Amino acid sequence: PVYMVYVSQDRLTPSAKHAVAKAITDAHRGLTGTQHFLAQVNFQEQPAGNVFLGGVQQGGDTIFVHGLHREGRSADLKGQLAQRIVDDVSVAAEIDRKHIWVFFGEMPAQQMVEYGRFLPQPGHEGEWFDNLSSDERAFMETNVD
Amino acid sequence: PVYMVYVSQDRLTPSAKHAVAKAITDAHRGLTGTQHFLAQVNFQEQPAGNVFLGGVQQGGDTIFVHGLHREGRSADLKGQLAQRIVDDVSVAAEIDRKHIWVFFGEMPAQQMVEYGRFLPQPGHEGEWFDNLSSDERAFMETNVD
Amino acid sequence: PVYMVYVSQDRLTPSAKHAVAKAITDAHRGLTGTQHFLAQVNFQEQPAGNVFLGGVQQGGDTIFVHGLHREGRSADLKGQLAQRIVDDVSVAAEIDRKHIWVFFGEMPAQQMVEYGRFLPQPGHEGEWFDNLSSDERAFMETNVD
Repeated sequence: PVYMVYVSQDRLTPSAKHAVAKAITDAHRGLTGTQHFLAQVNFQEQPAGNVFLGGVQQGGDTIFVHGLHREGRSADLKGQLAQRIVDDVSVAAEIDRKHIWVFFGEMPAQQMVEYGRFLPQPGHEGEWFDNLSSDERAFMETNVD
Repeated sequence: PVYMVYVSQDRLTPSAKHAVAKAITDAHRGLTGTQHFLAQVNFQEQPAGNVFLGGVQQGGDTIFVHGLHREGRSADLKGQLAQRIVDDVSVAAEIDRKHIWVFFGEMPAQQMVEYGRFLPQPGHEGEWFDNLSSDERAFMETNVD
Repeated sequence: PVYMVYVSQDRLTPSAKHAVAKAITDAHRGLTGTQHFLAQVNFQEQPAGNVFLGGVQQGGDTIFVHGLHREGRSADLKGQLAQRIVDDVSVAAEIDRKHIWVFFGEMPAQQMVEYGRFLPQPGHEGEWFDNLSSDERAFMETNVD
């Protein structure tokens, strides 16, 4: 999956960024079974004051998580993943839950590419990884914390 | 909902940003009944020359709106909404309608979380808002303009 | 279509941005028939180390391409399109494919707006251009490379 995380510039230190990204990555892995290295967290930082709620300009506490996933998972599983991302990002950023928005969008895996390769269906991460070439597997393995 | 608003850096002044956020939030609340405080506008500024049309680099005047909605509204409604957003953003930004692009994407409300809570179906935000923790109503109420 | 391209600041020179936008645009045109000037490439830059893969901060190499299309094309065509953007962006940015990620999302054309007009269905672009005003046609014609 890709998680776009929109935050206010300098609201998260490098450490907080690391922690929030490990929080989402672990949640995704623990609930879906997708390998760690298939989960991308991409921080989009903007100047604080670039976020309006009901027209009211915000300080710098709002986090928006747009998660882009393969289709095929249940409403239930996705609900549990969204709630775990709320809880865990709240703890990682030290930001109260009222500031956290999370949207999940899904697409057919056949129109989804990661590391230059088309993704498999959600059950099939193991076979797929096993059939990649050697150097591709090697590159992927180093993106695990 | 969330409206991602991609603009060139230093194209919209803070007052023009406020104006545009208003125009959008007004459009959404007017045409859907969704309470003012559930609509985020999130400005994403890039340096001019980061937008290409047909391979031709642009100046600083393109505006692209990406609206992220709950599923369940009619296409007639959605067309009316996209048209009003074009009109009112064109006026509030003093930008010609030929520079404005607007895409709506939709998701099940069961996988959309705002203020740390799961969103209702599009007609039912009243009873959703009533049944909430007193402090959550209190915070939500402040983000209205 | 709108292709959102998430890259790191300093990664692509101006000349490389041009070459990448050109390759994406020529791929979309050559495989779907949509006129050049309808294709937007929007580069979003963030400082290096904003991307995490599997919880491990990356340098500045990864390229994420989020293409927003209208519905109604085959999975065969979308697979060819994604693979060709991978190949032509890898060549044009002189980046290895293992850094390239590509997601296609689709929406009904009735909720999509380019140059302030509503898009047609994917093969009716000719009649659609032939019912636009003179000045709109001229403005769109200047966006061809």
